[PDB]
Amino acid sequence: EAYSFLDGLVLELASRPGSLSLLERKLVTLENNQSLMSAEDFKLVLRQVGSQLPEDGIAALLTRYAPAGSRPGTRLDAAAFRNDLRAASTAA
Amino acid sequence: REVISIHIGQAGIQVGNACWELYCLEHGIQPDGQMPDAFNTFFSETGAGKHVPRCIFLDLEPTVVDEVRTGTYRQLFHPEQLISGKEDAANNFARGHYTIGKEIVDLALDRIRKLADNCTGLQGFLVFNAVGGGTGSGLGSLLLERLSVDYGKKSKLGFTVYPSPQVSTAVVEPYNSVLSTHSLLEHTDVAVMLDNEAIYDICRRSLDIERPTYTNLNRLIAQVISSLTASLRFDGALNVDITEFQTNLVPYPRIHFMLSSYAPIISAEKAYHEQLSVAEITNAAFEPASMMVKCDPRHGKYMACCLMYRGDVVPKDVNASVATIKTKRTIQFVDWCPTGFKCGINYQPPTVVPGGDLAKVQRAVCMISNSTAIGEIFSRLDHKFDLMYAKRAFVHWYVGEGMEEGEFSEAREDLAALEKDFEEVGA
Amino acid sequence: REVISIHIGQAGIQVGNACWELYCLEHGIQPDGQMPDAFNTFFSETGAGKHVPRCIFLDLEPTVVDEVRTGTYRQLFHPEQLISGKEDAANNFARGHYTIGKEIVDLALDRIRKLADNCTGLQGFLVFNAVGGGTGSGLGSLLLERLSVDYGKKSKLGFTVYPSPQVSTAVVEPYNSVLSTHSLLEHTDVAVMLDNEAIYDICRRSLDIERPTYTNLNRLIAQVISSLTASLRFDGALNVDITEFQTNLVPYPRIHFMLSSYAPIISAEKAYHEQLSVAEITNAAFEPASMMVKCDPRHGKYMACCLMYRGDVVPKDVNASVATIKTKRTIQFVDWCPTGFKCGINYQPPTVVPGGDLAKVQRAVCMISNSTAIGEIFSRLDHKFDLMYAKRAFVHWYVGEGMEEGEFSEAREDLAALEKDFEEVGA
Amino acid sequence: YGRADGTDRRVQSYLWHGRKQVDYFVPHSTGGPSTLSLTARKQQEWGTQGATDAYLTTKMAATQPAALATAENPTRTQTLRPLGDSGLMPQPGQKPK
Amino acid sequence: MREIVHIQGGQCGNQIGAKFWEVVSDEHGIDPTGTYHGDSDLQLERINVYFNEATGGRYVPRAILMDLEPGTMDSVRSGPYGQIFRPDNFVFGQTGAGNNWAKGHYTEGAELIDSVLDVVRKEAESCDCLQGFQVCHSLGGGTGSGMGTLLISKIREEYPDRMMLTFSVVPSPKVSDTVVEPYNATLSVHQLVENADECMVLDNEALYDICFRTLKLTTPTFGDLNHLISAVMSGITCCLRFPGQLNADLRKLAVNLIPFPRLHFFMVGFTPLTSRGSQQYRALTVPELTQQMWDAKNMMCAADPRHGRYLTASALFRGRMSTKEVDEQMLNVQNKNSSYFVEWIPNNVKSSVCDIPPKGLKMSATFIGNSTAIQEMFKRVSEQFTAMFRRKAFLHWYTGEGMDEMEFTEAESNMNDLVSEYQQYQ
Amino acid sequence: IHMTDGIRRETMKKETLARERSLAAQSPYMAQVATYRARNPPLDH
Ligand SMILES: Nc1nc2c(ncn2[C@@H]2O[C@H](COP(=O)(O)OP(=O)(O)OP(=O)(O)O)[C@@H](O)[C@H]2O)c(=O)[nH]1
Ligand SMILES: Nc1nc2c(ncn2[C@@H]2O[C@H](COP(=O)(O)OP(=O)(O)OP(=O)(O)O)[C@@H](O)[C@H]2O)c(=O)[nH]1
Ligand SMILES: Nc1nc2c(ncn2[C@@H]2O[C@H](COP(=O)(O)OP(=O)(O)O)[C@@H](O)[C@H]2O)c(=O)[nH]1
Ligand SMILES: [Mg+2]
Ligand SMILES: [Mg+2]
Repeated sequence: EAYSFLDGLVLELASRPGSLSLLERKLVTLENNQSLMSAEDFKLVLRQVGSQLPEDGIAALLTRYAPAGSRPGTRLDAAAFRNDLRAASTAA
Repeated sequence: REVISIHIGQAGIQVGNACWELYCLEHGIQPDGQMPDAFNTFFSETGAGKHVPRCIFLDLEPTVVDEVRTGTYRQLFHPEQLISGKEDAANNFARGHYTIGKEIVDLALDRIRKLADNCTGLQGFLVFNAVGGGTGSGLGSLLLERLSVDYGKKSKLGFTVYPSPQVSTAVVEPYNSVLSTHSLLEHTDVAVMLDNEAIYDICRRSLDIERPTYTNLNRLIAQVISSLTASLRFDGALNVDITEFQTNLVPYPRIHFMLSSYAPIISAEKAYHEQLSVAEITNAAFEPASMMVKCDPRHGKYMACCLMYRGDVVPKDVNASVATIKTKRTIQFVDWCPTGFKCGINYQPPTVVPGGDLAKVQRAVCMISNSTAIGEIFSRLDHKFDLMYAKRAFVHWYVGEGMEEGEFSEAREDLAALEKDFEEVGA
Repeated sequence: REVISIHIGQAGIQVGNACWELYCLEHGIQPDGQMPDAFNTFFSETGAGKHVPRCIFLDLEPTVVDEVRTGTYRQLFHPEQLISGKEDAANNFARGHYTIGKEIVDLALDRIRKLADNCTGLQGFLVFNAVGGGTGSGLGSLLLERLSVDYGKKSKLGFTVYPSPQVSTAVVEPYNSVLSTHSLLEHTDVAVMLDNEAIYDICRRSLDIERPTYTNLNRLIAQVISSLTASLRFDGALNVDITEFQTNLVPYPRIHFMLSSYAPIISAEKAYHEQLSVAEITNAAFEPASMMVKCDPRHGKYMACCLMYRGDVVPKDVNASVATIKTKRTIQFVDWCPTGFKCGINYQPPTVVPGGDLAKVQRAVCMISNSTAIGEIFSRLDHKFDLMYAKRAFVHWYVGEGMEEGEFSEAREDLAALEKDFEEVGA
Repeated sequence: YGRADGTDRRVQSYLWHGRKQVDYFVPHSTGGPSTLSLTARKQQEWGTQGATDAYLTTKMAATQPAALATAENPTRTQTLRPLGDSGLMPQPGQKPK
Repeated sequence: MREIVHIQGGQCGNQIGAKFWEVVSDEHGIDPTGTYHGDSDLQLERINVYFNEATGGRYVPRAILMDLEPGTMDSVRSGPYGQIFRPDNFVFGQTGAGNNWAKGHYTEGAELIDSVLDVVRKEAESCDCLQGFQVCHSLGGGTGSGMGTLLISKIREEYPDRMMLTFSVVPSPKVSDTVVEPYNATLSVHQLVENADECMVLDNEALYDICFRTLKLTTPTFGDLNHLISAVMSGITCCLRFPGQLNADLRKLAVNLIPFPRLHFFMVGFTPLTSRGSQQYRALTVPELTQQMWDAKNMMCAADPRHGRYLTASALFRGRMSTKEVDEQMLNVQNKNSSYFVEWIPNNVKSSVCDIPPKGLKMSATFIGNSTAIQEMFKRVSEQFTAMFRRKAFLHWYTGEGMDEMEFTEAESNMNDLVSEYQQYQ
Repeated sequence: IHMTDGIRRETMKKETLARERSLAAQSPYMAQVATYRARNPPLDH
């Protein structure tokens, strides 16, 4: 269940208000030429923004937002994940 | 007080890739570029919420620079700063000094001022290069020449990498080193020598990593650089800035070559057992088993010394230990220097890189001395330069680039005059 | 006030293996190196919550050394204070004195210098070796010789493991023993012999252990060493330092060989049995059934005695007991030392190790005396040296390593001279 | 010396005697991590030998774990000032800005 | 009334001045916020000698802090009693000399001394009757020694009649920080002998010595050394600040210790100095102050007086004391070792008594001995300067600036004739 | 000079340690003093 993790994440970033707009700056800059981010990179970005989420939860988010045709947890679709995160941001 | 660092060559930007990793970890900067005043000497506060270093990497092969562009610090370095040519110099002073530099050097020094203009209290430039390579030697000398013309009075610190005596990665590096040092004499203000066997011996003996790569070499070289700029960055009880070198370490304007050393180079477990005190690390920074250049100061006489201290140190014991050294007779200072020491104390302890091999230490020493064992280094390199040159080996490469035998002869005799100079002072 | 201890050979470091377990128990130091000023003479404090002994184990075979390195005492010992070669000396004095000694002794001498500098009030050295082997005898004597030329004036308390007359675990041990003592004369200031058959008889007679091993020997030897350094460690009513063995027990520059004894050697149940007081333990410390070296003092005459007392002892009864001894005519003194007794009293009772065969005792006595039955010992060993030497047996081994016939002949006649000296002083 | 057996009875108890009185209680094997540390280490090594990624340049293979590890628990080593043996406190000589 | 304005040069000067103003503010009871909080009305009557009333009991010191590197400035502002200095008095360059006397005296002076002269002239002409200037600086660094020397010269040419103190520390071969110590010390001293009124010589080697023997501290940081020099400075100008049975101003001390206009290099001691462990087991009598004051290991210079002669001497006392015991102890120490005093001057000891002790104490003292053992220190420096200048070490950094060789020759010449005249009167 | 420096530290440690030990020892000694003082009653004049 990755949607619950995304909701918990947007609620966590509701506090320390600078940390939300900082994260979308991360997914754009640390992006690949294609909108793909490595699993290590995604975990590093979450920790750098200071969000602490269980490693199993990080895996769930990666599986939900994984790029098509890749290994199950190897990469992540930054553009899809960001466009999905904007929705929970504006809903919260 | 701000200082900008330029890196020439494939070794240069790998040294930079370690130094700037250390700086960011020291000031808590994320690899994205922003923190979650003391940093002002290296990072500018761009725009809003973003620190971009005061550095220019420049190289002629695009491979290693593009690796920097795709590494971990993709955003931690300004895009324009990382210059890169289209084809390398390929172990050739002449090819790197007359063919490709005339295109890339004008853009480079146009971009360094666009950095010095942003600066206000520029302490100096400091260069990183290996003279064994092609672009490190040739283009490096071409840049240093036009730097001296453009600024002149500003200090240009130098941390160079000479070829090691027996372990070597090239063949024409004697020619490259010689034709580089003819300009390294009268263009750089202070020049610090860095050989690789000495660093290999340190990592094999002290840190007991049996298979070190260049990364560990670059790591502890960055420890040295960080420890001698820490007086600008952090605050101590007796601080020395970048100007003090050219005052207290160069007795004659043509003698600026300084052996470096570091202690304690200690692994994780040996930290727990050795009770690190100021006395024994002041001893440890003096043995030939712990220097950054494979030479022996037992053969030489110290013309001056500088001692950078970091961490939990009081001026009392450092003055006590420096007294014991001054009274010991295993090593011998030159007669004309009555007070051949200069101490500098800083409180910020040296940080560790996770995954690195050094441990969390309370105190450290970075020694930078001037001696005559370097006059031994240049002679040992000159011997094997004239060995090749007697048969005119590889010469057709340089003459094919367009050069002649004149600069060969004049560089040879320039080194000879330097040996005469070193044997003189050492009297 | 501090003292450092070195252990040479296979026997040396097994003994110190007991000795350092005892020290950790006495000062309450866990085998991981921290407590849960009286320890200052053995364990230095490193940083915060650590203790690291002043000792060096050394051996050429790494097998028993890294057995220590993989034991429970991994964190306690400094990683580099366990020196280990690569290959054994193999019961060969010349092999252990010239072939491998020349490369191991310089490393051990630098390390000992580091320990000395980290020391402040150095009392002296005390060594632990067996002369029957090659590593302990050969580079032992080599290190003793180089320690004498380095410090010299500092006393060297040497506890050496001599071979038993009939019980023996080697064949060329006479050649090794004579070649070892030949330098043990003029380099050890105070040398205490420790045999093996004597302790076998002790462990069979009083502790009634019917099948003892080396660990029993080492544990009670450790009890003896701790009993004679207890005066330095703890406060007593009348404490003697390590300097007074040098004075009170050595009447001539070449008569330094002592018979050690220790009482009461009593197991657990016999402690309930026996009523321990000072008169009987002073009596028990004199009959040959409680000496640590197999010889008969009835055949010889005493020169000088020293007695450590630990625990609830008043000077009164000990004076009464020695008074009863001097008036007893079973044992006889020499005419050139009418006051041939030395006393020392420390307050703390000796501690017990879990699993040891020694019971918790109120008071103990360690006697270190000199006699001429030792002159009988060297003759008994000398005769069995000549028996092999006449036929030139096993000589090709030593001369193959690099020595010649001169050393055999001169060591033989030097023990002849020592024989004549004991015979002369005995008159 | 390591007291591998839990109950530390005696030195000679571990030796083999003729008598069953003691032969029953002589221990045969000492099982624990205190022994198995070496196989733990070398099995970790054999595992990392078996599982390897081909496309990991050394330069970037070194940095990535470091950048993660410092991100995990970010502590900035603050300037430690040695407390002088007095009521006075150091008040250092310089200050950056 | 009589006004003392303060001048600090260099990092040593700033940190000494920081502890000095901390102690004086403690004496007059003014809090680190700047307001009076004392009890006795003795502290109100003589704070115009050091402070200036701003408003509502705000007394700001009359000090001029001068340096070339912001590290000293921020360290001053950060510490306690740091928010009491006026920021206008923080005249302060930006490039920094850095152990170069020539930079401190020719290049950076040209653009700094105009601003310092503006501040100090405003600070002097602000008060009516100047007693004199006070200068504390170092002789090792550049902006302390070089700029301080230039300021001393310009002041003595501007305000000639006023008094002038100079507390200078001299780097010793035992405690030797920098390399160009002689090249700085000799040139500075060559100027101090013609311009400064009197100079009192400190030395860090002697201070570390005293903090080891007497105070028995284990880790003597610079704070403790600054604490000792501050106790000296307070004990010197105590008589102006508090009434006594026998007053003594700075000019009174100068006329009673300077018999010849070129012999103005004193040595200093301080008493009582006892460790806190030995603080219970001591008596407090004038004998107990004199036996420790006249002790040779108590001097704040690296000059053993038992290797020379006391030309003149002086002793300032603090606390309600008996003048009879003061004078008889002075007589006893004067008549016992009659060989250590010069002959052609009887009654070599000037004495003074002030009835206010330093806070936390009952009875203290200060000593100023104009001896001929100070030429031991000057030879110990001039021999190293000859060792370098015989051979043009580091000379290029001074020649390529405007300074030439004859400055070094005349500096050597004045060094030699000064030690010659001190040796003559021995 | 390293010896002369470490001497100071060891002396300081042992000095303060002696203070602690003696402070502890004083109270039982004073107790015995009180006990044997109780035996002697002063006289009445
Ligand atoms: N100490 C050290 N030396 C290095 C390092 N990387 C390269 N070198 C040295 O660099 C020297 C040759 O120069 P390179 O940097 O390899 O190549 P270059 O300087 O770009 O010259 P070209 O190959 O012609 O472009 C060799 O002697 C190497 O030992 C490094 O990371 N550390
Ligand atoms: N008492 C006692 N003696 C021992 C012990 N270990 C060895 N020895 C004696 O040591 C003598 C032989 O020397 P070893 O210690 O075995 O070997 P070595 O002296 O190091 O010489 P190498 O074998 O060449 O290394 C034997 O006769 C034993 O009696 C011990 O633990 N206790
Ligand atoms: N007593 C004392 N001496 C100091 C202090 N700071 C530096 N020194 C000494 O002064 C010398 C260096 O002078 P420096 O501070 O560099 O002078 P500046 O560069 O002109 O400010 C060194 O030998 C130090 O030992 C201090 O706070 N107190
Ligand atoms: Mg290259
Ligand atoms: Mg052996």
